[PDB]
Amino acid sequence: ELGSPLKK
Amino acid sequence: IPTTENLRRSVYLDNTIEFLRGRVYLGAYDYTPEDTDELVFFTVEDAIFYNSFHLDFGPMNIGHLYRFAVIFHEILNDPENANKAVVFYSSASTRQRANAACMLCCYMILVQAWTPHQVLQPLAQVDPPFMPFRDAGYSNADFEITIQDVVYGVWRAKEKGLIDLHSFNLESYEKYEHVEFGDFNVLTPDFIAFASPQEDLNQPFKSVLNFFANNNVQLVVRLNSHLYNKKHFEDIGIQHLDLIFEDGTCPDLSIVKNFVGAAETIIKRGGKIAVHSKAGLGRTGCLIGAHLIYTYGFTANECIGFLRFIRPGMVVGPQQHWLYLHQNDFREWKYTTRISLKPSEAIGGLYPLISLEEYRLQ
Repeated sequence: ELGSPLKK
Repeated sequence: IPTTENLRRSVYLDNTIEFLRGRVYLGAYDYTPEDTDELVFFTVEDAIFYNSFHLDFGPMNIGHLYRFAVIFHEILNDPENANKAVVFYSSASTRQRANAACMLCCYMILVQAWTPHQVLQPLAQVDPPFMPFRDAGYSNADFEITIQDVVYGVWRAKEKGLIDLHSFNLESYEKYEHVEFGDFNVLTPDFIAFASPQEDLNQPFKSVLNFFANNNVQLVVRLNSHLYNKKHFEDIGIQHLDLIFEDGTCPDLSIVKNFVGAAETIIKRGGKIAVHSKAGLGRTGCLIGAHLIYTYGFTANECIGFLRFIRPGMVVGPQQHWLYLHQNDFREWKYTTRISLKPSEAIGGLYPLISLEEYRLQ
């Protein structure tokens, strides 16, 4: 969960 | 944005802050206040929506602000409201109050030429305080930026010619931030930040390719693993460069220095750099943020605030503290490095940053 967040 | 009066005795309301005596106020109410013969109230919370990634809630972005300005000027220009004080309001949560306050401040900076200390004085020491802005990542928050940070960053960006609402194209801004049209934003006259295209071309990929071809993108920098074939950018004459590093990490300074050298080469030739990671937010924010600090002297907090004002969610988790702790390094490079005159294979034949020593040898 450390990565870039997802646009949605 | 229509023209309006270029910004009377005071009125006194509870839970209201005075921005311009007798004319512009900032309220917070959990009900709908009724207009009087002396007061007209309006909120945009029913129409202008921040789209959160996780627990981020703001600040509102430049498209939100532009739409707020149109709505505000329509109220200011109504002859019905000629002798009324205008009260812009939000609901009473500390997050929605922060968004409304910061957006009114950004309005005064960008549309009415106010200075940071002018827009910040009304908000200082308000009780309860505004909720500080957090990042968009999935970890527990550990770094905050304030309205003061955002206001100073937006003001500095305007002073450096990076924001211009007179030329701002709301319809283009809103279209291309959509996932189906490529999820990108033009951040400055020099930089685009975008999510990685994906290829098993689909509609978002063709949108990016056509926009990039028509808007002088001359370098695409890829920061994440390969999800598409770079040949499609080369097909339209755009150089493609990998500077890949792991999702959720901060780049080694050698990567940043190569990026800044690559970007400087492209800018001096008169082109734009489009940078993507997987989301176009975190790794992309590290590198573009470093270049903005190097070029224009933003503080790290201002840089994060300005970036998120154009593209919400940029600079994720520990990358915030990383940018904060290295901002002096990026600024210092203006005096300790030069653009080399030998091309470098590491950045596809562009010119990297080299110390003053190796520059004298050349």
